[PDB]
Amino acid sequence: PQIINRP
Amino acid sequence: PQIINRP
Amino acid sequence: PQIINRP
Amino acid sequence: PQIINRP
Amino acid sequence: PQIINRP
Amino acid sequence: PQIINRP
Amino acid sequence: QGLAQFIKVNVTLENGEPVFIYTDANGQVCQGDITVTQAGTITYLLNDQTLKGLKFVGVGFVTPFDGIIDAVTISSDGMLVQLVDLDKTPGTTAFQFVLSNTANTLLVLSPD
Amino acid sequence: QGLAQFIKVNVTLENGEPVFIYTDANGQVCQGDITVTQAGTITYLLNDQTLKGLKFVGVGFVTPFDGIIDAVTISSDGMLVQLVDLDKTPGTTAFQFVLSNTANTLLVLSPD
Amino acid sequence: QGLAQFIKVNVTLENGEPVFIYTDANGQVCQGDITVTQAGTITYLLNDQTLKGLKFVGVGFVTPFDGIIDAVTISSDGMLVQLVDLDKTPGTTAFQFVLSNTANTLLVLSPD
Amino acid sequence: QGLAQFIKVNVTLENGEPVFIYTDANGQVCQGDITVTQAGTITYLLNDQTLKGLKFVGVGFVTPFDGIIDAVTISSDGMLVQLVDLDKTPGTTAFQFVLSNTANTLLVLSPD
Amino acid sequence: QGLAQFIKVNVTLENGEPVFIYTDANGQVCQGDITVTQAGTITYLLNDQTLKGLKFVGVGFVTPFDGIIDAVTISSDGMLVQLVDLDKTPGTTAFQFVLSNTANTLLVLSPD
Amino acid sequence: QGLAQFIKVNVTLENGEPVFIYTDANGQVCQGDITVTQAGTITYLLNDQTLKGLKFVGVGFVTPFDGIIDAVTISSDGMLVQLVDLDKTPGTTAFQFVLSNTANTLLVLSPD
Repeated sequence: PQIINRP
Repeated sequence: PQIINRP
Repeated sequence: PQIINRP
Repeated sequence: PQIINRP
Repeated sequence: PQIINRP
Repeated sequence: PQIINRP
Repeated sequence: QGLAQFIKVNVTLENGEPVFIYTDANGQVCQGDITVTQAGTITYLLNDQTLKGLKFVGVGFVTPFDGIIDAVTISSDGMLVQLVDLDKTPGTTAFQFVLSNTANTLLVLSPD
Repeated sequence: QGLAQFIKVNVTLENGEPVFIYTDANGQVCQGDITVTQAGTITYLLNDQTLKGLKFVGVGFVTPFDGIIDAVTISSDGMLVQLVDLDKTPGTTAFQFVLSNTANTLLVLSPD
Repeated sequence: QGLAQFIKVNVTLENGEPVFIYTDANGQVCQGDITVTQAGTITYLLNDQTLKGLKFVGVGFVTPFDGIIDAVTISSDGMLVQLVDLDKTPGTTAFQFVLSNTANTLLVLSPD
Repeated sequence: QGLAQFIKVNVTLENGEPVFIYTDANGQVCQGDITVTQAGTITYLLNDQTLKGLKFVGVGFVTPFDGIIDAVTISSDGMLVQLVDLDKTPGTTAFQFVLSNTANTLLVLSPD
Repeated sequence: QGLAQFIKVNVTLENGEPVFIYTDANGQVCQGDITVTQAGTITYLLNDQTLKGLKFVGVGFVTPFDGIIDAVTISSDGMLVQLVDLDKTPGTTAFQFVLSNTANTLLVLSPD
Repeated sequence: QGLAQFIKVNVTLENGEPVFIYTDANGQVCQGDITVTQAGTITYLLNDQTLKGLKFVGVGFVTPFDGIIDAVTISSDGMLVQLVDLDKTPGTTAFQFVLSNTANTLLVLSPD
């Protein structure tokens, strides 16, 4: 799968 | 340490 | 990589 | 348990 | 090594 | 067993 | 404080090979993708329905130094892996689950 | 979704023996105790300042079947342990951290 | 030469939780405490009567650097731990047994 | 008798991430692909030039039950993996190398 | 390129103790000895007929630094060990197989 | 109660290969042989003077089911192995120490 980080 | 569960 | 088996 | 050393 | 048991 | 190397 | 997200990793066999189906906390099929909007954890629970004795051995990354995931932890029985994501570095990473099996000595990978 | 809580486990040496000091996400000293009000995770990060090569090996419980904690996961470098708490069973559990060290072959326990 | 002492660690379940009962070479219940008057070893044999697949993983000490016990050794099947005590440093130490179980991923501790 | 083929797995860092370059017994760059025309083995030697303490942990397959590779063996220092291929089942399989690293707790995968 | 040789390690019990019988790719009994005339591998497959849960743990040498064998690899299920022999150093080495068993915590050695 | 006997396993390199020299509690060279006249333990301490990073991995027996030794325990740092001998079965057994090394992936055996 994919992890997207929005800080 | 201690864990307290409040469900 | 890829392994191709030719028996 | 407890270990007591008497040398 | 060798262990010899004499019971 | 034994391995013999002849280079 | 952060958020804790929970995904179930269902593995079935189809035509003799593994198929990974992710489910969310609602029981819905999903892609197992997570958007992280603050520091927290992602927990993946294995539900092996293959009869091949699958166990997580870790989580694999082609770009392991990209800083998106800080760490991976694994349970001793291989049924859980957890990701720590402190969400300081923005961007996207992809990974594959890595599993052992009891049928042979090859490791098993999710396709994506 | 659940909550993710983060505690730092600082270990120092005083009079030649380990002292465990817990810090929270604010940098405050605390007891490392957590109240769980919904399903989630607790993450403990090791900060070993002892020079004795400490690494987590797990989390030990005198009442391991009480259902308060569902599972423990550990990182491969022994620097993190995480607890999964689904908060279905009400009540209280106590545990001690278990660590290996490079000075000798004895395991190390937190005092409580 | 030294002395070799042998204690059996019986573990039963009472109200769903483990109870540790130590027996000596006479079959008498005891506290599992040992007084060491010369260099030697202490051998603890696990008798797991819990059905929870207990195995020793080590022996934990809150004061692991006190020099009372020199070393711990463990069998590959987790059924035995042995302590080496060279009895050079006088004094008292306390420890708890650390065990894995097959029901969950939490480690098990003796209460004292 | 079978044939034994030898591939070197060179890993370098480019823009802070691993790059896998396979070399053959002539020192030529190749894709690390092997055609198997009789029963035998394939040996992959790790040459880690990343400074990230890479070690093989295994060889991962999305179709691990396809019978193309019979088994994987690994050296205790993680510098070698070997594949046994008895070349009874015709066809093609793809795999990715799986590696641990000393910088973090994420596993490393070759891209293909 | 090199050669890949395959020996089956049959272990039976006679008078309550293990007996090692090597077979070659023709099904003939042999001594399990290999003459190496170019770089290659030797693969040993365990056929445990003892009921004692034997698994390879490695291959032991009284002269481990003699350069005859470059490396040993082992499968995760303990059913295969493979030797890498680059056949650069001429001469002879002897080794014994090392196995674990499920009856007790003693390791098992082939007699030669 | 039983007796506890202590032997030091000194390993040096001579002509590039290991040499095992046993010493007793008096500092005398001996063969490392033990006569057991009641139930007890034998403790072997590794003194590696080879620079090859030796560690005990176990104790190997060609006749592992002969009942002379009941069990083997090993310390987590590989510096100690201990034998439990309950001295119920009369007779003689021989064994070889099994060690890992950091120079290569071959296991090391004492010659007898």
